[PDB]
Amino acid sequence: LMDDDPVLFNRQPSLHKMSMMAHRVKVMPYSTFRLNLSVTSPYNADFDG
Amino acid sequence: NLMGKRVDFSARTVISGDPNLELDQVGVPISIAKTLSYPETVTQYNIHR
Amino acid sequence: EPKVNIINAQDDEVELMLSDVNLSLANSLRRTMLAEVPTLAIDLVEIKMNTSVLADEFISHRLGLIPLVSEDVEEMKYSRDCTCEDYCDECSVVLELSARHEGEEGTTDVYSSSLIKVSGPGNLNVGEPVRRDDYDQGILLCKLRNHQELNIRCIAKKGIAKEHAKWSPCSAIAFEYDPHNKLKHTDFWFEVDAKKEWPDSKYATWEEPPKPGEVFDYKAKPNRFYMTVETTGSLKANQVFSRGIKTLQEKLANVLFELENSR
Amino acid sequence: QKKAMSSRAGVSQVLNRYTYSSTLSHLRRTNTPIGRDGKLAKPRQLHNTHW
Amino acid sequence: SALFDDIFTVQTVDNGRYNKVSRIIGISTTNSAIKLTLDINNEMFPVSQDDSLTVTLANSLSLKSWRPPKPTDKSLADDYDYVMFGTVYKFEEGDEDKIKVYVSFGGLLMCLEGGYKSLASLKQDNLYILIRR
Amino acid sequence: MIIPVRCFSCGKVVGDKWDAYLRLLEEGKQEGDALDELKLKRYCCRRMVLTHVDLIEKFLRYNPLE
Amino acid sequence: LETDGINLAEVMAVPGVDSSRTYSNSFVEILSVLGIEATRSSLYKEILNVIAFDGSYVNYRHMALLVDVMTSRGYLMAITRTGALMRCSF
Amino acid sequence: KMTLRDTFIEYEQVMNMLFWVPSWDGVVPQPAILKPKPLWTGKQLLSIAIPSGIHLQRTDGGNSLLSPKDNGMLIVDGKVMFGVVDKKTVGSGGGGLIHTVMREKGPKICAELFGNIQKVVNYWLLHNGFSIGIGDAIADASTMKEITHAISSAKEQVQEIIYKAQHNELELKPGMTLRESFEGEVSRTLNDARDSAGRSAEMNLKDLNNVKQMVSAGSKGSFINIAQMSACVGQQMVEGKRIAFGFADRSLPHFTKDDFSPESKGFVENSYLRGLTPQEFFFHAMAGREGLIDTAVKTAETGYIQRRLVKALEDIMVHYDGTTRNSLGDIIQFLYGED
Amino acid sequence: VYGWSSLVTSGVIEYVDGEEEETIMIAMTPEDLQTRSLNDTAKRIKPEMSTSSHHTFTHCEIHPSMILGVAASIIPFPDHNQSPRNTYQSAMGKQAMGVFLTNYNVRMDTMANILYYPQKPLAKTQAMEYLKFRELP
Amino acid sequence: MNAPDRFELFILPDDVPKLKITPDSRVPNCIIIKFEREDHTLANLLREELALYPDVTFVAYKVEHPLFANFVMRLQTEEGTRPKQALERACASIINKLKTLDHKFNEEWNIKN
Amino acid sequence: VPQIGDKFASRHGQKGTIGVTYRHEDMPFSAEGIVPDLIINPHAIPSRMTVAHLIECLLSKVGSIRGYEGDATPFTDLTVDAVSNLLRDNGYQSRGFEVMYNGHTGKKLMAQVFFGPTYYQRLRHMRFGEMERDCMIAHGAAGFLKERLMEASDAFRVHVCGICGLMSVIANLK
Ligand SMILES: [Mg+2]
Ligand SMILES: [Zn+2]
Ligand SMILES: [Zn+2]
Ligand SMILES: [Zn+2]
Repeated sequence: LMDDDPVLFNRQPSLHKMSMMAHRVKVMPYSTFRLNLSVTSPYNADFDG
Repeated sequence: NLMGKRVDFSARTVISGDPNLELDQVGVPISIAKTLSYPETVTQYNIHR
Repeated sequence: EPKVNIINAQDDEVELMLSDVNLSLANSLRRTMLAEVPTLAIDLVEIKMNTSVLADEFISHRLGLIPLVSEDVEEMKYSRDCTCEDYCDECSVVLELSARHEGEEGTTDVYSSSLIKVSGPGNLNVGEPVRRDDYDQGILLCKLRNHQELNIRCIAKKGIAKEHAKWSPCSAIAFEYDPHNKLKHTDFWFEVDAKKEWPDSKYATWEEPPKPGEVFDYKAKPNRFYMTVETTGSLKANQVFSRGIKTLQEKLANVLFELENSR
Repeated sequence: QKKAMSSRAGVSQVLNRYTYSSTLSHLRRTNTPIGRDGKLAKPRQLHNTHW
Repeated sequence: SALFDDIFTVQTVDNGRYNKVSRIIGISTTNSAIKLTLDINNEMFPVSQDDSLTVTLANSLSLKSWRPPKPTDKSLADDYDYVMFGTVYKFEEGDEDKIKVYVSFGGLLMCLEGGYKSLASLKQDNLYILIRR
Repeated sequence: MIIPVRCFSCGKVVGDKWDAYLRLLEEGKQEGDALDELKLKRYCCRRMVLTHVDLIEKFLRYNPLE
Repeated sequence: LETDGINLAEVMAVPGVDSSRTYSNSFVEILSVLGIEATRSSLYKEILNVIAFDGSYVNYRHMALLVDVMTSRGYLMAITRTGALMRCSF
Repeated sequence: KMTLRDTFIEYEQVMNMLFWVPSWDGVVPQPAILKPKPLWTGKQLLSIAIPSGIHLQRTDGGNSLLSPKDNGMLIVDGKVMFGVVDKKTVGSGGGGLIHTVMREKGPKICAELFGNIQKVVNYWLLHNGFSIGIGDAIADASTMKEITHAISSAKEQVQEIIYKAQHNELELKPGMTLRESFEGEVSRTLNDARDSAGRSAEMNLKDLNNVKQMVSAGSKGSFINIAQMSACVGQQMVEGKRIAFGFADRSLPHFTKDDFSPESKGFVENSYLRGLTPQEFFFHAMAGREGLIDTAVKTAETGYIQRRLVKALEDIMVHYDGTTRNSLGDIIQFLYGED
Repeated sequence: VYGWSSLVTSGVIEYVDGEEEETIMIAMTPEDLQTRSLNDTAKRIKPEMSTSSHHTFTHCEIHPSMILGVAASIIPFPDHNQSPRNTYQSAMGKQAMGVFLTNYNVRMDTMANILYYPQKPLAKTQAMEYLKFRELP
Repeated sequence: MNAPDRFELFILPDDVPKLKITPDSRVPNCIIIKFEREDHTLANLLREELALYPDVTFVAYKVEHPLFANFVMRLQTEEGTRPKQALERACASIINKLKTLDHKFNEEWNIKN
Repeated sequence: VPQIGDKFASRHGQKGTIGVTYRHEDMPFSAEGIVPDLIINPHAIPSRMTVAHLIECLLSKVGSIRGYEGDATPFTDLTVDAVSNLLRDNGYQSRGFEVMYNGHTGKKLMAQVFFGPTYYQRLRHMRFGEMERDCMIAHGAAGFLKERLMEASDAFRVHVCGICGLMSVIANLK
């Protein structure tokens, strides 16, 4: 998997159609997915685990 | 009743924020990137890389 | 143009005033002391036999944080700079520790003074653990009961605090400027009165307070920085300051050489 | 074991050992065996008598 | 050169809710019906009530990337103490000879009230305001 | 478990002052005075020394396995 | 007037009452009295009231589609719950 | 914080902030102040990140074009003329800057706007600083006295209502009994008291108060949070009523029988800063447990309803003739949305 | 030996269950036993206690902080928090890391987590004395 | 596993150059310099040293993401000079300042000895 | 060893994971050179109204300065003003605010920072269903539905005679 590769990304539950979206991959070290802050609100997610 | 196959086209893990990412970008660990794979067909343009 | 005034000077810490320099230069110098001053620290631990109640990685990590005398650490070379296989006498210091408790009573305390410098790049003055005095036992390493023994061989190498904090030669660097907030670099939170609700800086007497009728000086820039440097005993404070200046100079010289060679 | 049907489950649990306070909390726990005859919210409310 | 020039007396100085910005109101001494409501910086140009200010409005400082001006070069700003640059965002041609000019210097607002003869040349896009004393 | 070698926040060597701290507490000196006599100015070192629990003294009670 | 209980025809037949504007919140008897189109209008009104009580906004087209689905067959349809291979799979 | 009227940036910080914009064109704007020292306002460096050709007008509270309170918003050619930028502009509401850029430029420019604004604002906040402390929840002596006076007056009014009810001198609301009318009047009085105390606490707050900054920005918190932290927690609320008499005609054994005083049935005069008395603590715990249970059942009910709704309208699709038909081919709407 | 049972049998402390609490009058604190005849904004506001001219108390609480459980006794200043936060902290407390026992070396459990350098909290409560928290933090 | 080695934060691989230079054609006489295995310690010093020069019209630096030990700097001078020569001038000036500072500190310490 | 993604929590339900780790020189520092072990977001405070977190921080700072452990027992006579007076008697700001310097540049921060010790504990914990199908149906990407229904299932190619319809086909692709 490489940079700029479109990948589908989802949070459960997927109540609405933009709870699952296509993003562009950026490969970076360490063991957490990284997201922009502004897309956390449509995902209805926080970084508490 | 069915068993026997090797599918590794999905992943799930914890997330964190990153202000230095675009709205459509997602950070991916190197281990997760190596675990997943994309099948690309060899052409004349992409043969070298 | 730059001027240095030393306020207090002793073996482990130095408090001074730095004037006629830019703020970024002082901040970079402080960062250079904090991170990029090479010292000597234990980096490889070979445990021959351990019977204590502490884990092997526990005692190894505790051994890693022991300060070592790094006065002549400049003459040594990095591990990747040495063509010898693994490690040799010119790029590492070999120390050994052997402790045991005898008898059915009492508890034996293993300190850092038990560490003995088996070998090193002679006749350089490095490798010895730092002792406050001649009679001081030093850092408490472990505790042993009856029939409990510890036999460890350690290798000490040269590094910088960027790689791991155990090579950091400084503990805390106090750094401040503009005690009276003449430049208005900060806005003071208050409930009734800002002046009464905020303690005076310890250097408030070194600069005259502003007069009530004074107007703001928009062309003024920070010029005097009061800083106190404390060391862990691996290097004296004057040595730390000089080596930080030398490290920054070497970095700038390397950049200059790269620019010249780029043509 | 012959009467596993209608046998109350969860009475015995593996003792928690994550930390001392967790063990102490586990040793002082009470469980209410709902039997579909409750009114949902009513058994889950914090009553005044619990003072 | 200079599109407008006048001398104003400050009626009131309003510090308002800000510590660095004051909104002042001024009346031209040479002629009434010309009012100036301008937001200025306290630290850069402190002002007081009942002060005389020489106000000039121009379109260029000559006698697109910005640069720090060299000491060798000179401009109109050498003759004044407080120079600001901004964008004209409203030109209200109201009833009869009531004309309003609304200019925003980076969020600091200026409203000029006057007749057509004084404000005819001010129909520009960007303006420099120069205040002396 | 045992006294840490260095302060977590700043990095001052505090592992050599545990015995001195206990001995100072033996003479009935207050904890603040004992910390002051050890030249622990910043409160990071003060919380490093003050809040430590010497659990190893329990671990040494059990008979060794060899 | 707001009256507890539902009897639409008798209320509309009462003199002094505007029989052309009487409304009810029970759309079943609205269908039994007024008709299917009035039922669609009343059910849309009810769903809009429920949605907009708290102040939220939903586009009209979604609710229009929902009410049209619910009233497409000429009667109310509640939102509530062959192949040999599937027959043998069961 | 950056788009405030009295925010000025030095030249070097302006260059650093401008370089942080991926879409910057390399032309430094002229500073708002030229003499005696160049100075840029925060509005200029925010307008740097806004693409050109964007216009937006918003009027807040009937503000004039002169904008004495710096409210409203005016953006001309991708430049902010006046108005503090807050949730009313860069939020998710309709008609905002994001919506305008979406409708005007397109998805790519709208996506890049997020990154530009975030980078600029994050650098400025990194080199400016922001925090919150305990002192932000403390009111002065005068406001505390005012809050205490309001609470005491409300308690006296509640006592008067109790006295009127106990002598059959309370007006009966139509279609509802005397006891619930009395309870409703008491609840209304207590709610008005809490609102008044919180309002006084809100008008106390200085502009340097970090909680007030958060509330004004809209990022986190609201007026009720300030009211509960500084002035009064308020009446604890159970199943649409006050605290019921769990014991024999008394909420707790520490109260005498038939006690309708506000403290007896779950009114928390103290704020979170002051601390809660044990009875208030227990009542607050009861209210919190009820809220947790209600949320836990409501989420399940909504999930079931949503799943059933999706199952109902799964096979509805707009065809090429403009009609809206199901899988069977039956027409649901002759035109999608009637338009 | 004079202990808790000696206190109980001497008639100064007695046990009451939930059903007996219906018929007794309880005071929060000993200070509530004696009615006073101040005006400080820092302290909290106690109940007025003006429904009755005089109160005939039959029992007094030993300490209100004893109404909490073991998990809630770890929270410093629980009276200054919202109740859902207290519930969340109580739930998350069991997932913490610490020294569960001093004989962890000799035991063989499926999973065990041991912190290197536990420290007693700087802000403690009285109940922490009886939970051995300052000895096994 | 996913965390890179710590020594790579300062030890530069031989294949990757220490310093990379590209031009910027949007405005005249402007260059972009990529520094590897460096951070704010050198970056801020060089930037604010260059910002005081009369012939320097624009100087800035940034670190795109903290997990990568590299930064970038944009430098544009006037037509009379070139950005490179200004860069060596700044480096030499800082070297001289540090040398003077070290000499003065040594003298003061010897006096206080 | 703690790293990115590991969870920690205070004693008031303020759980959070590590986003990034900064070295000693990159952290903000007070006038005494003290750098924080943790930096937490202020926005977590006003929404949850955890005033006890701030009070515990203030009390811990006072206790560490004076050399004792504070008493945070609920339903006591302790007030915030008393702790503030105790802190102010020790030469610090009464509300716990401190003047902090930026790590990168050394310039003073405009806003003072709440700063002090606090008790933190490390936490232990280190499918394509129907709703995803509905979401992708709403997006209208039928190809992805086909791929999920085949690749994430037991799909396999089978050659069948068009006349007999039995399993009697031999195929040579080359
Ligand atoms: Mg979450
Ligand atoms: Zn070697
Ligand atoms: Zn320390
Ligand atoms: Zn066939």
